Amino acid sequence: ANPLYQKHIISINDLSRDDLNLVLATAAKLKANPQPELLKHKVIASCFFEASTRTRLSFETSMHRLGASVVGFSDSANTSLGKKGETLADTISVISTYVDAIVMRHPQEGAARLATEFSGNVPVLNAGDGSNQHPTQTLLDLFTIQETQGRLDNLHVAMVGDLKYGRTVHSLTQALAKFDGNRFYFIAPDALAMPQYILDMLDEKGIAWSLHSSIEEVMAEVDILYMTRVQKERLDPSEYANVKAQFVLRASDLHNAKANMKVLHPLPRVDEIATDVDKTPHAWYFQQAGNGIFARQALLALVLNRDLVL
Amino acid sequence: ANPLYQKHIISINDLSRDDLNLVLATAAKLKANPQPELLKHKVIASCFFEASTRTRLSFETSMHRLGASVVGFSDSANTSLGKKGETLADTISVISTYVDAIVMRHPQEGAARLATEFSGNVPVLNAGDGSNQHPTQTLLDLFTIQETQGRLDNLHVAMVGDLKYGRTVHSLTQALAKFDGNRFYFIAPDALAMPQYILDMLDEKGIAWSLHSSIEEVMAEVDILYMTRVQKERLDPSEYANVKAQFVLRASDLHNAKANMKVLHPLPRVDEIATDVDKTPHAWYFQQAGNGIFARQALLALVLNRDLVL
Amino acid sequence: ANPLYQKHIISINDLSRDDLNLVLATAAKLKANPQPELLKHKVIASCFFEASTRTRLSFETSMHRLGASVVGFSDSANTSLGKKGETLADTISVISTYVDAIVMRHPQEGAARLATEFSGNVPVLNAGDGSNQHPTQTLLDLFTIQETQGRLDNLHVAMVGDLKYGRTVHSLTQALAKFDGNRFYFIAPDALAMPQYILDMLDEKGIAWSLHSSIEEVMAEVDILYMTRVQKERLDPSEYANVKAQFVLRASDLHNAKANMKVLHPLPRVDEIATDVDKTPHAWYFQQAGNGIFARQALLALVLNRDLVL
Amino acid sequence: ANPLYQKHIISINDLSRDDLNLVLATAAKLKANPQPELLKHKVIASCFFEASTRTRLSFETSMHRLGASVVGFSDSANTSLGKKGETLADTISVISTYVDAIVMRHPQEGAARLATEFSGNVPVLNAGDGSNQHPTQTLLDLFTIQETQGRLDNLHVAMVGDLKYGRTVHSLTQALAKFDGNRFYFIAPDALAMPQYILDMLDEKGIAWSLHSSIEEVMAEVDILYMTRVQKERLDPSEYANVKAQFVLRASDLHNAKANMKVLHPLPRVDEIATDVDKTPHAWYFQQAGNGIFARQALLALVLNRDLVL
Amino acid sequence: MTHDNKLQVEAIKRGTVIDHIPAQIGFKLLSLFKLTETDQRITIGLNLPSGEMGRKDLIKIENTFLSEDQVDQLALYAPQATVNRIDNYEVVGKSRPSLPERIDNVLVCPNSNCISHAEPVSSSFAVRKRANDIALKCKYCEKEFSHNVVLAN
Amino acid sequence: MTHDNKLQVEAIKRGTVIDHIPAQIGFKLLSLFKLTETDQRITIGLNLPSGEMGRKDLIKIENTFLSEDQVDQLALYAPQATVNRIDNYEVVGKSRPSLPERIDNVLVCPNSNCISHAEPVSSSFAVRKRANDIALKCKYCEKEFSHNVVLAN
Ligand SMILES: NC(=O)N[C@@H](CC(=O)O)C(=O)O
Ligand SMILES: NC(=O)N[C@@H](CC(=O)O)C(=O)O
Ligand SMILES: NC(=O)N[C@@H](CC(=O)O)C(=O)O
Ligand SMILES: NC(=O)N[C@@H](CC(=O)O)C(=O)O
Ligand SMILES: [Zn+2]
Ligand SMILES: [Zn+2]
Repeated sequence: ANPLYQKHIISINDLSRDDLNLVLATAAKLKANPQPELLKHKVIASCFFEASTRTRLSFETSMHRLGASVVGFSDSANTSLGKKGETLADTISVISTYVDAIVMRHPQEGAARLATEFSGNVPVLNAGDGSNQHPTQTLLDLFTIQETQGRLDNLHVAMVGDLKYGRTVHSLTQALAKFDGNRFYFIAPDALAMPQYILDMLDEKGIAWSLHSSIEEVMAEVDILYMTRVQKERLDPSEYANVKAQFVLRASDLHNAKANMKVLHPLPRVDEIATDVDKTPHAWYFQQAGNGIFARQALLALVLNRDLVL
Repeated sequence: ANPLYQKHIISINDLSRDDLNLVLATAAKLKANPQPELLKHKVIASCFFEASTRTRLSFETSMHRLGASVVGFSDSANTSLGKKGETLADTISVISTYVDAIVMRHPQEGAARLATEFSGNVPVLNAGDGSNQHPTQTLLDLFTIQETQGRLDNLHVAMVGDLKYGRTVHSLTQALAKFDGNRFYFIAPDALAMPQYILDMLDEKGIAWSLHSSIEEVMAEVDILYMTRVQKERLDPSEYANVKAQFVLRASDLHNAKANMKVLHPLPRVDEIATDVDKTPHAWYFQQAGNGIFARQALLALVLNRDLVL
Repeated sequence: ANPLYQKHIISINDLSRDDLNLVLATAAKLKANPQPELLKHKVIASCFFEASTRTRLSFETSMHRLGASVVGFSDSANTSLGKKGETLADTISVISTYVDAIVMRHPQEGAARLATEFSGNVPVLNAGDGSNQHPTQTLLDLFTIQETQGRLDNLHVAMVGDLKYGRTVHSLTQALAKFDGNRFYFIAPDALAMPQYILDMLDEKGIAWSLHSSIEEVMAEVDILYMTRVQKERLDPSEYANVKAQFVLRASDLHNAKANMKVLHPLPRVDEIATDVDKTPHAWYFQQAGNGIFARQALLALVLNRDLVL
Repeated sequence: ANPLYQKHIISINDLSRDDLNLVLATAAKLKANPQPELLKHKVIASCFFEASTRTRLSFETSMHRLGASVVGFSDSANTSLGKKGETLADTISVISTYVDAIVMRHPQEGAARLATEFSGNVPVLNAGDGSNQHPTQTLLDLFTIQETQGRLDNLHVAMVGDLKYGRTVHSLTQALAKFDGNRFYFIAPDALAMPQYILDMLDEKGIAWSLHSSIEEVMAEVDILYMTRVQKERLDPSEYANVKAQFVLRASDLHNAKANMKVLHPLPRVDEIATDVDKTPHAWYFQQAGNGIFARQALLALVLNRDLVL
Repeated sequence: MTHDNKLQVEAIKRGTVIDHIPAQIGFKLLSLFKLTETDQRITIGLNLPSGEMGRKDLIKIENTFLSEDQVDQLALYAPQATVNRIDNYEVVGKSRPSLPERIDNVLVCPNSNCISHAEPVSSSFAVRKRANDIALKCKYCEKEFSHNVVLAN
Repeated sequence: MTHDNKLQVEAIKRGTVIDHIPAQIGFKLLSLFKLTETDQRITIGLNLPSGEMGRKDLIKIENTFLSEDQVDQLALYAPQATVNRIDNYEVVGKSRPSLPERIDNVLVCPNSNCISHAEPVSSSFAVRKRANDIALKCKYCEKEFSHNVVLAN
């Protein structure tokens, strides 16, 4: 029985470097040699209390790819669970008597953790609770960096945009911090700087990091260019546009980038990466999303199948 | 060919004691020995003109569990059928040329029956028409009572709450009345008492029944405690709360219950069963819902598969 | 200063027989001799937190008939007050510094009473808290009966329909019980009978009352035929129609009515009074509504004007 | 003709100290001696493209207090203007041929200014363009401070809360900086500090100001405690609550306040000022709102009436 | 009138004393009536036997007296309670609780649609005694309930 | 080992004693920790002077003992509290509260969007000490706060 068998995957922080390595390895193998019937007679619930098409299609595709069966919903007043009286607990207490696993996304922090206390031997995978721990998101990012860079240590990582409210970046920073010798470059407007608790963490481990006003300063030495999503709401329409300066990427900016450097972006993109970047060799956000399939396939495999080989 | 092969399952009242026994037996067997490919190359339509997540996930899970394929919708202005012009008949006349079976829920009474006249050799299973006959609901209740009590005759059954507008209870009372020696205890506020036509039916068969103001009176001799859902709408907010007295269950009330007594509840629960009841041995509503899978699997098996063995 | 000067008008039960007489007298006088400039330089707030067009038009029309100025709203996505957090208290604490009087309708019981504790010398008139105390509504009914019957004592009153949830009849019965020798006839289906507390109140006063299954029984000796509104929600569509029998009025039923008998109905009518009744001399529901103007004009005059003459 | 006759009132920054004084003087006079027929035969348009009940009621009440007539709307699915294509220009080009004055609130910045180019001799009063220039709002604040403090110079002013997105404070600070010797105390979380451009403006004038973490520091020497509104959206639910510490006012904090100190708050309050403050002598936010009437009445008088006396 | 004391009961001088309190009613009186919210001394005893059978509770608040209305505001919880007043280091008063006509700031209205819930107002009910039941009427919604329903929040 | 009884303090036998409690922390311990929810005797003293300056609170529960984890669950409220155990009609144990690593069922999460609020679960926070502040992390939303924020509900 693999270390992750029948385990709940709720927070990226609950995973040890060994776990990460284990998931990452399984993904490469399933990618190299597909296993269509691995989860043949299994039924998995895709419960999206909160809609998220992209992530939903991704998880569900992963499920079918392993031969698993899927039941679920993309709740948004499209179902009858919303009936405010009924608790999430009671809902999980029911759905967990139906299926072999629960993949769930919810607008509230802690949703998946709580679910864990009401499901019973039925593992729950956290799509994402609003604002906290989107596991499979960081795993696909890590997997994509590892594949393109060939490793996860001694890398120069730049993260641009809204680093204050960007959980995919908080999650990815903490994960990469479980590997040695990485160098971080944080580019963002003061109003959305990387939270001080993240920097404290990097300091505790003696990890090198520095702040920069624009991508131009670092470009020449970055191996990974992680572009973030900047919602106009976190700011004033005038403040946005205004500061939006050079926190957006254009092909021009890539004139002196390193041949291996890859540009990544949680997929909702616009007002961040100019389309003239799509044709360069550095663009890798669509490939990134494409890797969600293997990372999520790997997770389901390890959790629902006792001993998976190559 | 089993007696229910290719038959429409619309009203619980159209089923003979033999039919009930047949469904109940098939369920226990599928539960003991799962049959994943029984409906392998079959495609079943899950048409929920009216949303009902719980029941939908339940039916659909049953389908996949037997290897069947599923297509459908949870209409709630989420589809294009709502276009008021087009009749239900025409919709069934089309969908029935696509699939091997139709599982449907609808807000109007008689929906499934009518569907039967337009589908053609394609069987229709009534999730539920609003306010009339929710077949598989009573079958799972019966199946749950039989499993926990070991029989369906000579039992002391208590039903609490809104017995006036509670169809699951009207349906369950009529079904249990096809078995001998059962004793019924009806606990409910006058404004929501068991309908007089139900009592007339119990009288015709000489079945013992009595009215009681609270659960305390009977508790000591009840084998099944069927808790109903009381919607605040059927009453005034002041009338509700007011009468809501002791029509709610708390662990306290179970001090002198019989060791075998089981508490059941169509699953929408809150304002009826205190969570401190979930930990007692009597709580069985989540197990109840869990049995929906086997009762509904059994129904699909008998209807779509000529001769099912153990 | 008249007894009602600067007084709040929240509950009908807060008004003494003298108060009723005083309001009724004033209404007849304003009706006979209009006073367009009585409230000339006054500004009144028409706050309909809960929409009610008919009642709002009636009240507001009354305000203009007296020369008063009007500001307000019908809150249902029509305003920005709904924004949660802001209490009714604070809303009234503000509005009460703007206007000279507050006429309000709210979906919650006790809203007007609470308003009284935050307004300050600024009087509040309760249009109506949902299902509690619609003062002006009862005053206009009383004014109509007195004008058509010539008195409010020693009358035969029949109330038909939903007497259980019909708040206009609970209030009208209590108002009429403040007058001597009235005889009451309650016609309604058992499931919507007059509440026991109303009957207790009538017994306390030794007032005569009796139950009847249909209007036919009493018709010959009734002076007032108060027709109530029967919402289908309080029952099942089948239960409704079914019992709807003879609880509806048709011109036929009026063959032996007393010449002076008047038919009344809070105005939302349909499924209760057949249009063929509109042409008879007994039909008085539109006249009834017409009297809301004078009853409400009278209440405003007495509250905002120290000493009003004929 | 007074200096403000037939003038548009779009931005607070467009008004000279003489203008402010002139508006303030007029307000006190109208408050002392009401003039109900001042704008008798005038018709004013209250165009609330964006709903704002409190402000609309205030303005409109002002119009009636002066005898003016009112027509308008609160556009949010309440009208047929929203229909896209039709410009604001054309809308104002039409309405301006109907009325004598246009009071408008719009969700877009610069809406009132643009209106001025299409109205024609018909003055436009800017209720408020979303997040830019709420003139009457600042005038009512100034009028409140002057009335409670007796002047607008040499005062100690503390502004607490969301000073970054709080437009009422940006405007009030600039208005007060047109008066001599005022001392400013800015209390707010770093993420919502007073914008640097406001501080630059204060430095230019050599005006004294300082930052503080809590009200406790200054309380003893403040004449005006301006409490701002803190929307949760400008932050994360966790970031909010967290920092919400002491940026809220409770009666306790007022133990050593100066006898004359007044507490103000644009009116949407909750989560900022505990109700236990309402009973103290310092609480003046409802009085503040009360003053909107006179400030807005004054603006209308000066704009629509050539020469107004005492 | 002299100095001599006892342990199985604290008998300090000057203060109001609440004797004979049904089991599990003492702590509620404390909570419900914010009686600990002061600087004056307080001696509390719970599950202490007395004149009658059935363990009881005991409350004593030094240098603080309860009016007539306040004492009555205990009838609904401690109907057989004894409230001896104390000064001169002895009993200088005594009274039992009598069902009031009003009960504010403590009960919660069972009507979920009542305006008193989200608003900044004190609850308030009218009291009427009757066969096997007390009827409480809300000052706000004007709905009436049995005390057995109101006290089951 | 004798029988000499006093007054200004009730020293009955066989029970856990909570001595030295900051003003206005006694009643909270009672509420928060459901200490009156039993049939065992309970002697409570509030605003009673003791060694250290000012005033304090005193709680004694006859025939009932607190574990090591329970005592610690008092560190956040009564950091200078003394918990002497009692049997043999004397002191047979003693211990002082030490900041735990975990605190349940008592604190509320400051985060309004946390799932723990409408759900049937027990609150739970991870503890960490630091300069002029205690950091409490929510088991559910995993958000972190200062105890001064969490104790201001
Ligand atoms: N809701 C999400 O978390 N993601 C959305 C993208 C979006 O925000 O529109 C998706 O489609 O994946
Ligand atoms: N619509 C239903 O019949 N049932 C709903 C529960 C609900 O009413 O919310 C379900 O989720 O199953
Ligand atoms: N909501 C109300 O209280 N009254 C409505 C009538 C209606 O319900 O349609 C009205 O128009 O007066
Ligand atoms: N929208 C506004 O600008 N103001 C609202 C207050 C609110 O936002 O609720 C109001 O009622 O005045
Ligand atoms: Zn109430
Ligand atoms: Zn939390």
